[PDB]
Amino acid sequence: PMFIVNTNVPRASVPDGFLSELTQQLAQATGKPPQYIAVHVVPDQLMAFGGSSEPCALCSLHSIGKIGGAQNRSYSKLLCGLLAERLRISPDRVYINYYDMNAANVGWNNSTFA
Amino acid sequence: PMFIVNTNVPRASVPDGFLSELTQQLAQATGKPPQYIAVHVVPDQLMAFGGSSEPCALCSLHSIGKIGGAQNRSYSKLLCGLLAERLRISPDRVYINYYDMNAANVGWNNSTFA
Amino acid sequence: PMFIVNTNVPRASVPDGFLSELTQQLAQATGKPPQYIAVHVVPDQLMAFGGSSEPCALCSLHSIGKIGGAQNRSYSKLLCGLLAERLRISPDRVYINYYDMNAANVGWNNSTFA
Repeated sequence: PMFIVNTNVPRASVPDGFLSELTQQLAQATGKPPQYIAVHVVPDQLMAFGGSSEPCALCSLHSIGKIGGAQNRSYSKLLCGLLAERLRISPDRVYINYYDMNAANVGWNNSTFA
Repeated sequence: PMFIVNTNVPRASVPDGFLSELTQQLAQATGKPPQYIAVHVVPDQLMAFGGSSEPCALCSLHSIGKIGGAQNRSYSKLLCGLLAERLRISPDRVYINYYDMNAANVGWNNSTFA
Repeated sequence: PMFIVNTNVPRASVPDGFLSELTQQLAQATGKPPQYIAVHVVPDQLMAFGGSSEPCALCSLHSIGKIGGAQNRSYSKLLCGLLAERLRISPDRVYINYYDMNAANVGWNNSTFA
């Protein structure tokens, strides 16, 4: 699975080890080995939520399987909690797009996961 | 709805109030409450369109519904117009990917829209 | 077709002519004219793959058609080949999400490709 976070929160406001924490937390949440987890944090972004420039975040979680109604509700609770605690972003100013990818549409190591 | 614009146009060329204008126009165009509109602009990017480094833009518009043949054409007319007028980018050097998201695949406020 | 690569490799490590090479190779690979190919490279990113901060890349290839099991495997060999040779990124530290887009869902030149 791969998780990306785009936020207007300053770089200096991103705690050391945040990437490591995301990796471990996602490994547990998805049940996938951490070796397969990819995390990407993009701070200092020019963005707005509801017209406001208050702290916010636009995220995405791509996974081959492990995506569904209940699971996504669970991932959101987890991720919003992490963003609220580590970056001080209000959960109601966070959007997380979930993508259930087909193995044939994910390239890796010169081939695909098909 | 969430709109993202990646462009090689410099930061200084993005006019004040641009994010604000995008939010309103999208609110109007989508028929969605302004408070739920998210906008993200990423200037100074290393990109090419048709092999050329002249001003260009790669964008995305995600929305739960309100995505379709006629609606997308209307959004494109609107958004290319804004990019041409505000960022001086030719409409024929702009790509906009539209995504009709399922409510269950959009996280927000510790849960999802399902 | 549009290709985006996000990587923690530094900007100085991206060789001159990289965007042009991607443009040409993707035109050759997809069979589409180079005039339609868009490429975007984002270096110096804050990311981890498998819990490690060694060179890695998170990419996406969007295309109207020309996406499939065998074609995607071919694109992955080509793109990982380029990332390894030009950016010194190990193929097993690269993810490429492939998206087969409907023409009606791709905006360009004030309208869509429908």
